[PDB]
Amino acid sequence: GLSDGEWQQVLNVWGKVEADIAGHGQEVLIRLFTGHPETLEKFDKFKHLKTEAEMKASEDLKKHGTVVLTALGGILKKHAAHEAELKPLAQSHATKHKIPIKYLEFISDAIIHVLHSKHPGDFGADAQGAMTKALELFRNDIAAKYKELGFQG
Amino acid sequence: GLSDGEWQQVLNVWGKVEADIAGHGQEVLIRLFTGHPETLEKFDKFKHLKTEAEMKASEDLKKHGTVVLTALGGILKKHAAHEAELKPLAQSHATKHKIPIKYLEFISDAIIHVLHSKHPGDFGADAQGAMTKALELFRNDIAAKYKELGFQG
Ligand code: HEM
Ligand code: HEM
Ligand SMILES: [O]
Ligand SMILES: [O]
Repeated sequence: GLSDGEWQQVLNVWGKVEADIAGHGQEVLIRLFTGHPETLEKFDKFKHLKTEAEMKASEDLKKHGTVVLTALGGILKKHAAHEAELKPLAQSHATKHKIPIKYLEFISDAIIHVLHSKHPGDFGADAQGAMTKALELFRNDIAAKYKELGFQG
Repeated sequence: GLSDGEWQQVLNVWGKVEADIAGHGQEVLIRLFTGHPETLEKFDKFKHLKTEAEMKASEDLKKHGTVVLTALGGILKKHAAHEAELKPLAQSHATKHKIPIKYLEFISDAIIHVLHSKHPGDFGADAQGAMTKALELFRNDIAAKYKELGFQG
């Protein structure tokens, strides 16, 4: 996993990408296609482009570069933002409070119980399934941070 | 994993939690402490509160319930946001484009090289280490979605 400082380094450099996303995207795809030609064969749209000149001249390759780095920038930002809320909670619950994963399972079950009790008409079996899975992913995320911090949960 | 509709169900029910967060937080901790009395022993401020009545009268237990459901709500929303961008990418790249994880490693190499080439002043050894780890976590997240979809590589 990344520290807070490491995430800030990632977001700082992504700021530079966004100032010329089209140029960054083009250079990334040309570097990829030239180093690993089998990757170009996956693009039915582009595999006819032989020369670096033809790749640089392609409107669509340049537009696709922008699509790729736009999507990746959004994933990295949303990852960083989830980390910024998960990390402090995992830190206190591992090091200060020392809360076992089983206790996190108990409060997860309590939350599902209370939502079923307060919203019986709305919180049906499907919605309950959704919340059960989301709280399991939450517990797994905490457990992975516990491990990194060397707390046996 | 959760489907798109399942994530929306999680967000919808959290809106109902936030409409009476005091009541929800109280009832969650009461359900936890009454169902699993060993969990009360973790709370120096609360562990003397044995009955549901004593717990319901505690202004501090009610405030702590709100702190818990506020923290959890923020983490679920940030998780949903990351999933909303990761899921469609894993879906197309598994089912339509059929992109092996190794090819994601190749484009990750190209990204790091282009960032180092264009922005050496903002892409030192540490920052490069940070981006290498972030892109590996991205690949791992896609690989986990590939597995759910039963696509190997
Ligand atoms: C950082 C890594 C990557 C990102 C963020 C990314 C993102 C995207 C996005 C947003 C699209 C358009 C929407 C979609 O179909 O899902 C796309 C299309 C596509 N990607 Fe990727 N991609 C990545 C890596 C790769 C790699 C390594 C390959 C192949 C070697 C690949 C092959 C394709 C293909 C063939 C399409 C369809 C393009 C078209 O015909 O217009 N992707 N990608
Ligand atoms: C959804 C699960 C949980 C969430 C979101 C959560 C969140 C929080 C937050 C935000 C705090 C205050 C800030 C902090 O110290 O990190 C806190 C404190 C605490 N939590 Fe949790 N918590 C959870 C589960 C648990 C469980 C299951 C236990 C024990 C069985 C526990 C025990 C504590 C304790 C002892 C404190 C310190 C209380 C004080 O002295 O004021 N937590 N929790
Ligand atoms: O792509
Ligand atoms: O908590």
